[PDB]
Amino acid sequence: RWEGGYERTWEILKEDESGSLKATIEDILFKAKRKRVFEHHGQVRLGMMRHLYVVVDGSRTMEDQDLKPNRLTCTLKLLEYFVEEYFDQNPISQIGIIVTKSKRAEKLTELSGNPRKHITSLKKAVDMTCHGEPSLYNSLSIAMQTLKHMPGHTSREVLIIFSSLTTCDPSNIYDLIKTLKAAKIRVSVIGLSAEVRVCTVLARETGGTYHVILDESHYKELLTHHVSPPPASSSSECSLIRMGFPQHTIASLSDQDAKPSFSMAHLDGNTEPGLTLGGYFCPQCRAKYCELPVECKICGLTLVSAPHLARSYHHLFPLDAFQEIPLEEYNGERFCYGCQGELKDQHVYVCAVCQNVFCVDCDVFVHDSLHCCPGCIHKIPAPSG
Amino acid sequence: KNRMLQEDPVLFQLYKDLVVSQVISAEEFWANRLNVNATDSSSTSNHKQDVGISAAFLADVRPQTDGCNGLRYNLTSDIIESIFRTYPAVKMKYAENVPHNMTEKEFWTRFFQSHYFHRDRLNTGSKDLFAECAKIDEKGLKTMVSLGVKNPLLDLTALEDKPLDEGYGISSVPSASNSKSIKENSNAAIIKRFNHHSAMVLAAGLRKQEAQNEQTSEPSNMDGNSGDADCFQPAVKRAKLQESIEYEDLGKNNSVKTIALNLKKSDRYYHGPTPIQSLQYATSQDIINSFQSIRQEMEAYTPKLTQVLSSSAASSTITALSPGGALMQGGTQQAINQMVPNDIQSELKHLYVAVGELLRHFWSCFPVNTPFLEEKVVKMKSNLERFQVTKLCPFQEKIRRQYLSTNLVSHIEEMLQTAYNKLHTWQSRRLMK
Amino acid sequence: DELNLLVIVVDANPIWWGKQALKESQFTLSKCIDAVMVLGNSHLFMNRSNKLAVIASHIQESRFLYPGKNGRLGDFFGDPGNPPEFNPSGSKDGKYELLTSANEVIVEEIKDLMTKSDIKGQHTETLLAGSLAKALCYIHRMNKEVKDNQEMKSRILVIKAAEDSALQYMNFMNVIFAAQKQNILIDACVLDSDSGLLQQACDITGGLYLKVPQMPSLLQYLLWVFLPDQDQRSQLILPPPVHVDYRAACFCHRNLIEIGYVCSVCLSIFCNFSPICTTCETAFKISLPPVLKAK
Ligand SMILES: [Zn+2]
Ligand SMILES: [Zn+2]
Ligand SMILES: [Zn+2]
Ligand SMILES: [Zn+2]
Repeated sequence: RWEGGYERTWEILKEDESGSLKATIEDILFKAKRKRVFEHHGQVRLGMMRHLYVVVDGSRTMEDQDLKPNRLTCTLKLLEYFVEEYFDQNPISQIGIIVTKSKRAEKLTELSGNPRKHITSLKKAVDMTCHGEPSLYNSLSIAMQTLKHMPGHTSREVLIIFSSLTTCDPSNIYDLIKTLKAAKIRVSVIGLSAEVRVCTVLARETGGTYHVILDESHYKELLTHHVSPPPASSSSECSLIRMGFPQHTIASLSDQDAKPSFSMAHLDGNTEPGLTLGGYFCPQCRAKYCELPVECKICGLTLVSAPHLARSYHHLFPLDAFQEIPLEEYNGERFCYGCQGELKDQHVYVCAVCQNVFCVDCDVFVHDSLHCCPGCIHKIPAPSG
Repeated sequence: KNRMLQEDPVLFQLYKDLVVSQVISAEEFWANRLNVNATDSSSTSNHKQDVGISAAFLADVRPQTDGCNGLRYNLTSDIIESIFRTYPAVKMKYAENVPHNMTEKEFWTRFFQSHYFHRDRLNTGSKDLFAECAKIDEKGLKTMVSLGVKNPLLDLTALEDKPLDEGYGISSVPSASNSKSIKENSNAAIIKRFNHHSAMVLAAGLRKQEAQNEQTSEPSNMDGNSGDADCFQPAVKRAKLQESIEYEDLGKNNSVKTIALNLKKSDRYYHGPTPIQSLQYATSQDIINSFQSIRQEMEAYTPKLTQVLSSSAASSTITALSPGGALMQGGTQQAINQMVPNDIQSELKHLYVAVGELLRHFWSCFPVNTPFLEEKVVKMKSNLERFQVTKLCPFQEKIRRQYLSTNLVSHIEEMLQTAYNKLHTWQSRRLMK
Repeated sequence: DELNLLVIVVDANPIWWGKQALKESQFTLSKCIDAVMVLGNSHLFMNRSNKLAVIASHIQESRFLYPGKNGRLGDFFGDPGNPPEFNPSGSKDGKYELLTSANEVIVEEIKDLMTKSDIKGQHTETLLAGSLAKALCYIHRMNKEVKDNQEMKSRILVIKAAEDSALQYMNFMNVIFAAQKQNILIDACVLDSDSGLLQQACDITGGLYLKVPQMPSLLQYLLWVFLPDQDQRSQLILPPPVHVDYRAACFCHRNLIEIGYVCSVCLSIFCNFSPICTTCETAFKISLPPVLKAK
């Protein structure tokens, strides 16, 4: 019965085209198993200066293995990567690390952009018991009251790491729809290997996007989907003003070494508990402390540092696309317009405008690292006007 | 407010010098410092295992109700308190039998020993809660009547009074319904006990925010698996329009920044007779001239031997190899000049920045004459003297020496100035009476 | 281990190199590149593993001077690794025939560059920016050539000789920030004018910016400084320390400002002299942009 039936599952799998060329097409189906969803982007409108809120379910669902030795191990490790790749892409923003554990919510790291503080917090978050049940109501309470004091010229989005369990919290979180719909705060959850309808209704009543974790690769995808600053609901803001351009200071300008250290509890700046020698300078406090391209606590305006953060999204929107042809128009001497090679896996990648020939390793290098076709350069800037 | 300033010694160390150096008052301490964390920092003691507890603890109240004869009194909620935080009239019943069981510890066992098993009829207090819960379900009966839709108690009743039947459908039990009379009595109470535990959500759903709509059936219920509602609708040309005008502005004004414009056109103007092309002719001639000159590389054999131009090339190397006379030992008084200002004046200065940021803030809206409050226009006046006086003796304590003082006071006078800037700018918009 | 690749970006402005001949200089373009050629060979003289990348900036294009793009290397593609079984150019080598393996291919292709004096594309000047990535894709493939116990130490040289062109400021900035991802050093020697923008690119890299002392005196600093490894410079205690760099103006009128403000969600920070959006025809939400005009 089953001793045969356990091995009727092997009968077909093991066997293939016999005689010659065996265990060959089994490898071909594995390549045919590949090539999942690429981009499907092309959007406009919103996404600028997010104010994210990490919300972590700490529950007994973590004790199931399912991808890793812990579901936090699946979670927490790639959050650091998600932190770094965020600060890579979006430095104009800041993130609220808030942890739910034992039916409450602990705002673990404040809404800020200092990566080491966030990452070591995750390195502190390693040895978490995740005792108790999830409570989103305490999480939204922090999320309200913090972002309540943020301007309406702020992007208001929440990223919830939920372990798909029972949403164990009172006090009419169904009525928190109209609370937060009016409060123009977006809330995005993704479910860990299952679905919560109420939370699924929550996000579809939000405009925040809900998903379910499939796999570790798939876990990365939706992170990567939420790296990009999304086009949230209309009528948020237009502008955001008193973007402080700073100065770097060399502390060697006119008076050479007239100050042994530029942090002595009286100097304009010197914000954090450490010694400094003068590296930076804000306009409004005239605040000189450790360099930070974010904001301050006395002038209270945004320490904008343009080549970093006014450059990041500044080309992250205006992209175009390529096309693929299997044909052989042999442009070059059977070459690439970029790296100049050939393999011909029938993916001859042609630009939409300048129409230049590329490979996967030239398409990926654009579509992950270069983000534009340089074949448009020499082709845009010469007749540009 | 006082437990806040005692349990936190760092903020107390901040709160000390406003009394020690007499910077501000306590009335001024709780007027412009906290003001936001009254919801944020006070969000700990109110929630505490999600208050307005309805569906969080109720999952765990029955399994964690007993460890042992005395496994109780953990912390605050430990294992007894949120039981009280759901039943109200039953909480009045608890209060009624604490002297009946004398010791409260005795009550913790007795009041819950017999109610846990099957049935509690030994004391008036146990019987009080027992009878009340039947009335509670009788009270819970009346509320379910008021909804009365999607409830086939209505739909079943239409088919049984009509033939005068479904009393036999009740009275048709097999399997030895003759001589036990034990669990027939028991299980219906446990049915009743967990329906109490089921309506314990209902007994705590009112605690949430009173949670009432009671369902007038909303007669549409349009099965919409189709239709393509497609809730979000972006892309009605919003950043398409920005791209058409900002790159147009990045076209007509391509980098009008510091070096980005002024050196740019100045050397384009230096190209001169470039539409005349007479320079471009000589260019294209010099393109044609040294065309051949590179490739021969006999001219470019010896484009190296100029040791005349090695010495000067060695020179600014050696010149930049030794800068000198710039106070190598720049510190070594900094340790004394750290511990003396970073004993008070790190926190003292922070007393200002908790306030002076708001001092920038009220003036950050004041000429609109909207945020013009008496609470704020004299808060302009209040801390003005409360800070710019209390720094003067920390200023005057360090002018004990002269060059030990005059280096650091080049950097503190901003605090005097950003004060006086604000004060100076205050009358740039002259306020009326 | 490692392979130690070099990248070299040379400015070849024949407008300016013609202008280099207009003064009848004691340092011409012929005198220029030959130093740069042996500079590329100097890289090769440290190790057989060393690999080079050379691309000038023609007015219409930037063809890979090195490795090549013609039938002398379209079928040859270098001797070590994946051999073409090609005898004559695959025969003679060892510190001197490798250079004439590459000497030819530059002077033949700058011949192909200096035969195109027929510019009518409205002074299409120095096209550094698109020319940069032409390396960066190729070394990405060269990263994928072998990596197995093979750290690719790439190192980017940029050579400036003329003014920058009018290219797209975003497409200026981004690739450096992409090079910031790429973890490869970029070093810069300029000759004629200073580039505040491209020295900011140096600051992004933490590379090296250089104003030349003199154009015929560009053989000893070029020897010492523009010389590889990040080992020779993190150990060789000699760094041009200067990097004075103030920046941060805005785009509506013209300024040099310490306070910016964005005009719409589009990241358009303009000068304060700005009633209505010149970033779009979408009007500004009337609560905030007159507060830029209020205090
Ligand atoms: Zn300020
Ligand atoms: Zn390619
Ligand atoms: Zn292109
Ligand atoms: Zn704008």
